[PDB]
Amino acid sequence: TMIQSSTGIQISGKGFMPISIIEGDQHIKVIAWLPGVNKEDIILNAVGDTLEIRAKRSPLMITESERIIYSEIPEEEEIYRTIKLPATVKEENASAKFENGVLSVILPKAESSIKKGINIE
Amino acid sequence: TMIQSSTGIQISGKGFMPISIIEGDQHIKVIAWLPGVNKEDIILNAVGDTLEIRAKRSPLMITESERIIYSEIPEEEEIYRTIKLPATVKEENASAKFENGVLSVILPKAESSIKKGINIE
Amino acid sequence: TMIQSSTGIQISGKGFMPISIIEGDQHIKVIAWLPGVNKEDIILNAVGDTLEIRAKRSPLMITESERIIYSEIPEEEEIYRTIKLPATVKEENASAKFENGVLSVILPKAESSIKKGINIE
Amino acid sequence: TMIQSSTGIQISGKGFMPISIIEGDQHIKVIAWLPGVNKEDIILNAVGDTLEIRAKRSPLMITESERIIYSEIPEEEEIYRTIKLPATVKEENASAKFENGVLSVILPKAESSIKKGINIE
Amino acid sequence: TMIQSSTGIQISGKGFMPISIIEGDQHIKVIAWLPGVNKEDIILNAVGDTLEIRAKRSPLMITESERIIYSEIPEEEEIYRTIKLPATVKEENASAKFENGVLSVILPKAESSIKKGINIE
Amino acid sequence: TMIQSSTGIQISGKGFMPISIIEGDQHIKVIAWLPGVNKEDIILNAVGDTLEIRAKRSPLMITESERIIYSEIPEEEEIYRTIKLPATVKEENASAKFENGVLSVILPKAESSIKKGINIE
Amino acid sequence: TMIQSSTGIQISGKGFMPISIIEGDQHIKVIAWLPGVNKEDIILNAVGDTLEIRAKRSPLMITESERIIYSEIPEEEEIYRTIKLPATVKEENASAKFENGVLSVILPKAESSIKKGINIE
Amino acid sequence: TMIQSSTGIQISGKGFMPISIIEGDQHIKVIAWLPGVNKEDIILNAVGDTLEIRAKRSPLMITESERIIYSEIPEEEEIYRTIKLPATVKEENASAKFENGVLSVILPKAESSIKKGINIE
Amino acid sequence: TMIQSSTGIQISGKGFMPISIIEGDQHIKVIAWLPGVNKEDIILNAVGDTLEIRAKRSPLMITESERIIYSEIPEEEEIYRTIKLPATVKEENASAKFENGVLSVILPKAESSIKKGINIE
Amino acid sequence: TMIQSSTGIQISGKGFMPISIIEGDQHIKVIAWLPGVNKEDIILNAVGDTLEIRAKRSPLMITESERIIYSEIPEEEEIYRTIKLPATVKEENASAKFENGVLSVILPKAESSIKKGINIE
Amino acid sequence: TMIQSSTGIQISGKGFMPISIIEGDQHIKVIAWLPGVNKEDIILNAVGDTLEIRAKRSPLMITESERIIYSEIPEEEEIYRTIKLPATVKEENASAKFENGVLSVILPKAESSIKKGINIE
Amino acid sequence: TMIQSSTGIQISGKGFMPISIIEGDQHIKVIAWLPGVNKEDIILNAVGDTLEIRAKRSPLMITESERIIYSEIPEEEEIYRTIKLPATVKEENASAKFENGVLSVILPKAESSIKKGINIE
Amino acid sequence: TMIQSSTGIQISGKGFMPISIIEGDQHIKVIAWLPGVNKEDIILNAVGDTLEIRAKRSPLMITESERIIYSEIPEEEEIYRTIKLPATVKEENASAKFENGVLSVILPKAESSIKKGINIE
Amino acid sequence: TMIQSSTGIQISGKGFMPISIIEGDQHIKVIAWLPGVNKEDIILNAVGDTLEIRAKRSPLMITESERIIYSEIPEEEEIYRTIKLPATVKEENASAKFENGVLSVILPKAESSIKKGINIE
Amino acid sequence: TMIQSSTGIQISGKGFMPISIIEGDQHIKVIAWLPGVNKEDIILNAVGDTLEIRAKRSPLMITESERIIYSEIPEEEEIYRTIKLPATVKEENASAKFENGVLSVILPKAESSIKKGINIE
Amino acid sequence: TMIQSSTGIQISGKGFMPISIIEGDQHIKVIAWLPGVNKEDIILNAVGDTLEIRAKRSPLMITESERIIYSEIPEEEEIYRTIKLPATVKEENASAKFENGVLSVILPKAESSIKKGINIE
Repeated sequence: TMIQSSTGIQISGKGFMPISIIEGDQHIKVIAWLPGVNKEDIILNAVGDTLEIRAKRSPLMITESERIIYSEIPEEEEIYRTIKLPATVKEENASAKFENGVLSVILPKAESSIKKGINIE
Repeated sequence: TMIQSSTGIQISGKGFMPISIIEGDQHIKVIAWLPGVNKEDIILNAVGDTLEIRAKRSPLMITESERIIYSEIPEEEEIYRTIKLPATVKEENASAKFENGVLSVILPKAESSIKKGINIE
Repeated sequence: TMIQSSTGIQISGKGFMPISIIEGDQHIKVIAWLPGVNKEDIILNAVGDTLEIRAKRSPLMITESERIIYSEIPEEEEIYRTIKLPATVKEENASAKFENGVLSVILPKAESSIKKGINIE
Repeated sequence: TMIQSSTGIQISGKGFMPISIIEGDQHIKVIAWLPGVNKEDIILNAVGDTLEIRAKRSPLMITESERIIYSEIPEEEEIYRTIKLPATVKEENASAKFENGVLSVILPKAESSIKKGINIE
Repeated sequence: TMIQSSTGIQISGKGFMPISIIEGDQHIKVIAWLPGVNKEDIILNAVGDTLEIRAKRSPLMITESERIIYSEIPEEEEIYRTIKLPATVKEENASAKFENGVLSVILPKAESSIKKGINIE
Repeated sequence: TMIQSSTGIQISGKGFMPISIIEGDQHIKVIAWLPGVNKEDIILNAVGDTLEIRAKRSPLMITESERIIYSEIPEEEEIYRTIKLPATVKEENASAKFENGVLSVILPKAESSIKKGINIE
Repeated sequence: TMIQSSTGIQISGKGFMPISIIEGDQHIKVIAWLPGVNKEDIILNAVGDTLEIRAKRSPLMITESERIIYSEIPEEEEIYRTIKLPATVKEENASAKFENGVLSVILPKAESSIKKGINIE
Repeated sequence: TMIQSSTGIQISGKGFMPISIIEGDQHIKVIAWLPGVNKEDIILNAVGDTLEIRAKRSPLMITESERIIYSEIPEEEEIYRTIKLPATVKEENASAKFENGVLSVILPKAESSIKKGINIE
Repeated sequence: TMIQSSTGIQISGKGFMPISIIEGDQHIKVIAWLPGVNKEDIILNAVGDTLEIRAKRSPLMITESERIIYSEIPEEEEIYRTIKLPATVKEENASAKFENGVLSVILPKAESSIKKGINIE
Repeated sequence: TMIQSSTGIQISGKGFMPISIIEGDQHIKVIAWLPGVNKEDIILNAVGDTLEIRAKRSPLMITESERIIYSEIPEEEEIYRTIKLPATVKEENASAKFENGVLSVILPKAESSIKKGINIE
Repeated sequence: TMIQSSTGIQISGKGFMPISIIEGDQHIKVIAWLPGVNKEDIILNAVGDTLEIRAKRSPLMITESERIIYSEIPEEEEIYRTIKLPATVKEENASAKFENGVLSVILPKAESSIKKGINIE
Repeated sequence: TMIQSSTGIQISGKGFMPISIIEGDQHIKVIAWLPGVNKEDIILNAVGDTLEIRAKRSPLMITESERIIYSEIPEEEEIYRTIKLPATVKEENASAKFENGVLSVILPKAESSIKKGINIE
Repeated sequence: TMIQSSTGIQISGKGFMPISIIEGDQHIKVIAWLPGVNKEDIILNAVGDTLEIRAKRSPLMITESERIIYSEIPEEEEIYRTIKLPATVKEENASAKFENGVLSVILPKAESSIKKGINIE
Repeated sequence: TMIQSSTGIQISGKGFMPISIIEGDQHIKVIAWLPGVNKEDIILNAVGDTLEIRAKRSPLMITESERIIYSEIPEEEEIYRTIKLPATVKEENASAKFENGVLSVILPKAESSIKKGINIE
Repeated sequence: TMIQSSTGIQISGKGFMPISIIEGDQHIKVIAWLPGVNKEDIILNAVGDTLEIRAKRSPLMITESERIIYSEIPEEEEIYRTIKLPATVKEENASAKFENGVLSVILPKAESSIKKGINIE
Repeated sequence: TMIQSSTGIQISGKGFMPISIIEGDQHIKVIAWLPGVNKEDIILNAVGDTLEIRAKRSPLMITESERIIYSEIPEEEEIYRTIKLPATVKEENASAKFENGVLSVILPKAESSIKKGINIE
């Protein structure tokens, strides 16, 4: 569930969705694992320093003669994550790809969040 | 890891791969979650009543300016599962599909494993 | 009491007042349970991203021949909750209803907190 | 739930309903907290020395864009309480009021349950 | 407090009041310890098989120069006990005495509760 | 029993006797709870800074048809308390009252124990 | 002692007295173990649905040269049991026998407690 | 059961049989509680310094309409006790009585076990 | 020390200084206990929503013949507290008083932090 | 509270008042922390070897719009301490000062309590 | 009590009586502590390898004005000890002395219990 | 040992010596158990409110052929007790008796310790 | 690692790097321990109120004949810390020195974070 | 430290100082262990029944090349003990010796504390 | 501190100093982490098979307006380590370097500690 | 006792003797606390790297009228310590002083244990 976790950055929501966050100097990359979710069932929103991923996977349909004798796959349908990013992003230049059940989001940092170098004497 | 689990049927192997087993009257359906795995990197073998799934997902490559500040995604590359099925299957008529990181295997039962009905008086 | 609770959003105060928070795309709805509280005894304030609900319920008055032989109802009079919302709201367009001891607050989001959609390629 | 509680008087039933019992010399007052319940959805019955309160509150309906990010309010719909009173009441003269989610029941005692004073010499 | 205690006979109420119950063949004697309570501050009621004793003792008044440096005496004012007797009593013939802070109540049994002897052969 | 208790002042003895000690500027008041004790059965002695209270209450006599089915009242007969007071008293001017099982003793302080005020500049 | 025990039927009292209760269709049989008790020292009373057994056994008398070097036999003298029966009995038709230290009581049920059969279709 | 107990004297056997042992100067008295045992069902044996008591009580017979709804009475049938006495007895002069389910055995001491007095100077 | 405490508002620092925070509609009052601290030894700073109180009390000086045989007074010299307030304050209109070792700070709220009322229909 | 503490010298009373005791060769100094207490509300008494400090601090008054959102300051009003000193003092030469909420009492020793030096050979 | 203790030799009885046993080559000496026991109240018997000491000390009598404020002395009246000796004694040649509450018994060993020396080669 | 014990009165010392203290209206009686102690080996001293009893009992001497196979008797030689009495005694009128190892001391109270009666109105 | 620590200021990152933060009136000083890190391998960035220190120390290289028989030095290569400062800094005027493996960063506060003094009346 | 210890006699103070107390018939001897303390640094005072020992030992001085690699010696400098003696002493006739770090004090008893002998009849 | 640790080689001392030991065939390399220590404040000594490193780092000096709000850096000044090496070294050919707070010592082994190879057949 | 303790240096022996060890560059100083020990009763030996201190203090002699009512001083007579020093000493140049029960030993280091400095480049 990951109902609440904070290491300077916040992740909340319900359901199974592993998430990796990659911080470059000029942008932030977010990788989300969404297996079994169609591309048209993903709502991707962002403003400021927060990003919302919403998805719905169809449940495992079976015939009446068929029955599930073993299952490790979670049965929840509606899953979502709200991520408070460490930097303010420019959401109008963001892009996303979805291949093999993996969502990759590129978020460019705002100019107020790009750090400037300090020279050491 | 799921190193060992037995409910009359055995699953062994290393890595993250949730698996659902669906038993019909004439066939067995196996659903495996493989997000981020290419279709050409999956080795699928079966004989008798055992089925082997082998897969390798590429690790998350990063540039030198980029760094992973948060990650829930497992980092193992080579994953596999060996499943001892409850029935003997005909592997020459088996089929498989791969959509959105989900592998679906249809295994037709052998004629020696199809159960016959008993009438109640 | 709910003296302190944080799931990315903060709730503080004293006394019994269950609260549900519903987040839409354009607004935030807050539902508060205030049974036995008159409509004129509720102070409702909001600015920025924080909302304060103050209420006072009259104590259970009894005649001198009467006595309380059993009571599960809490006896505190002054109750309040301070809620730090996840989004900045427009408090000049907020509305509230009070029916059957249930307070329902509609808070429209500010334009800096309405998230914009990202297209997936 | 208050599945069972006995202090000479019994309370059973399912769901959240705080109850205070006030005993006078000639009557018994029962106060029940029913927030969010309409007046027409309350069934109130009494005979002998037992009183039954039944209620159903409507579930919190949401639009498809809306979602519940926080909730302390219990989600059960059908709630009821059965109260065994300490005295036999006259149910044909009982009255009830419902204001701000609070139900107040006045139960007049039967003449066989009104206690008579003993003079001290 | 003795809020609830049952050994076939029930005692409930609030405050400090030791009670002895003496059962004869034709009557029931109840002894209550009420030190510091005036005779006019005792309400004694009975019907059927239940007896109610209500009392209020005045608090220990002190001058402003005086202070309580040690106290084992309880500070509650209103005390009461409700006793469910093992037999139905005739409350119209009951009597009570109060000497040296001790209340003694004589309750004659009803004819339906006086037990009849069984002869052994 | 209160076998031993010390808060700068000592109480010893056997049996049930709650005691409150009240210290004024010029005197010490001692309140003892003795319900069921006759006035003629109390021996009250004092010298220096110690006071002795001795009492005997008669046991609860019953007829042979009567029996005690419940009793919270203690059954000890001889009770006493020895109290080491915080100040030296004048025992020749002491007085005592006994009403409703409550003994009130007024002990005037000796002139060597009356404290003198210190002025603050 | 069996001070309190309830399985729909109550047993209270002091001392050693094992009791078996046998319920027929028309009567209730009570078996009590009273070894060492004379027949004339047993008081047996019943009314309604409660039965009282009272007994006194003589203490084990010894000469002054004699001494008790071992004893498992309880030393209490006055023993009694109060039994709340599951049915209302007719105490005017009750009978009792006492053989070998065993008391057997036959209590005929009242007509209001004799159950009637329900036919199954 | 008292399967084994030793305080210089031994008691073994199976079942419920309380036993008191009384030692005089010239004899030993043994009191055994055997309620519900007929006089003809008691086997009493003794030799040297050991005594054996054997008894069988009939089980509680019930009609087919009757059933046991409560029972504290033990259900074992064959009971016995073997007692190693502290002194050698003369078993040819022993006597026994059985009244009200109580067995009383008088065992005269042998001349080798009668202790002789020592004079103090 | 109160090294860290958070109820939506933060208190940090070292040493003994009890602090009460009072929130009005237009201002925030902070009460600090500083016994033994001179008025000239208090540094009081505030900006935004944080307030810093710094103080130094002189240590308890003793002559060489004198010694401290008992002491509950803490011995630390430099004490400070940093308080993150719930509202943005106007530090240019703040005032402070110091009487009897008690510091009282009045902080007027900024106009962006004064909450506006929501009308209920 | 410091209800009881003994290190050869006794401190009793109720409320928060840290106390340091300084023993010189000719006098005893007592330092008490009384923040928020007015100078006119302190009663200071001493005789023999005991000293009594009594104080009352006014409660923290608030306007109806104001509320206490955080408080570490204790809310008790009447505080006092009784101190049994290690030496007999001359109370007619005692003096006291009160600055910044700190009370300082100088108690000169009696001539019977001033220790005399022993020469070492 | 010393209810049971075995180091190859047995001591039983009730009450406080310390005993030392001294074994010589030809006799056994038994020392018993009997303070407060008269010389005429001691019954001393022996046969074979067992010795019985019986004593009764008078209880501590007090006048009605006197009371026992402290007591370590045991209050039991009848005391006795049965000692199973390691050797068979000749009770017809035994002697005893009683001085200062100490009983000293000389028991000559029988000829069947005097051990014979074994020569070592 | 009784190294330290305080119930308002103090007992210290080393060794086994049970002591009873009896307080009358005019005197104090002390009973000490000293078995095996000669009359000439007791040192008895008293002043003020403290009493010292010193005694030495001879050790249990044995021949070289003799040995102690069992011993409950304590082996310490020098025993003493110091008793701080509750009242000041007149040691010049004290008397003592020593019979059967029991020392009885009569200590008359000083006139400053004899308590005077207080009349109750 | 210091994975997460919050005292109003946040420290996150991986590896061994002790950090001290010193707050003046006009600036913030950050001291970081980086032993074994070259000056050219330190990336120092800051914006707003957050500061990032990145470093890589070369691993301890050994010849093939050499081996590490003991090591307390951590073996990680890439270390970093992200520090959320309590005040907004001016990163364009920041300076840094690196001496003896110690990094000292001087961060001037922004004018919006410099606190203003409050005068006490 | 020996902060508090009471065996009828009190020892208080700070630091390491073992003390033996020897009570004669006419005097009290006090032995104190003061190793490393000069004779001129000991303040010895006594009055009534209390004795004060004050001492200061110089700390272990080391050269800058020297360092302490092991130390069991306590490092406190100022040590003192206050002893409440069991008897009133005459401080004008007291003497003291100091050899090898051992202080021996001879305190002659006052005439009011010298006990008088009681004759036994 | 590493007060004592032994794995065939000993490390003792006080303070924070991580140490790695590298053993070659002909020499021993010791790496010590000393950040913030000047080169002139390091005393480096060796003889036989033991090496001593002594260092003093200056404490973190602050101006009076500055204060340390967070610190993980240890505050001890004098640090040292004594290392018992596994081999005897030649201290006259030893060398040391100090770069970036890291001390590297090269100790050539003595000829008695250089191991000789054993050929395997 | 300090039976065994090792921090690279060993201390063994029996009895109370605190010891401090001081290591210079050229010598070792040993400080031993021996209060109450005469100068002629100390045996001081050393060879190689081990030092032995042996001492005997005379026991505390008392007159027959005197007794020890309190004692913290240990009663052992023969005390010794064996110390394995960290360096080889020259025992022919050692010296020792004994003042106020403190033994101070100066042990010059051998030339094989004096460490030589290593220069840092």
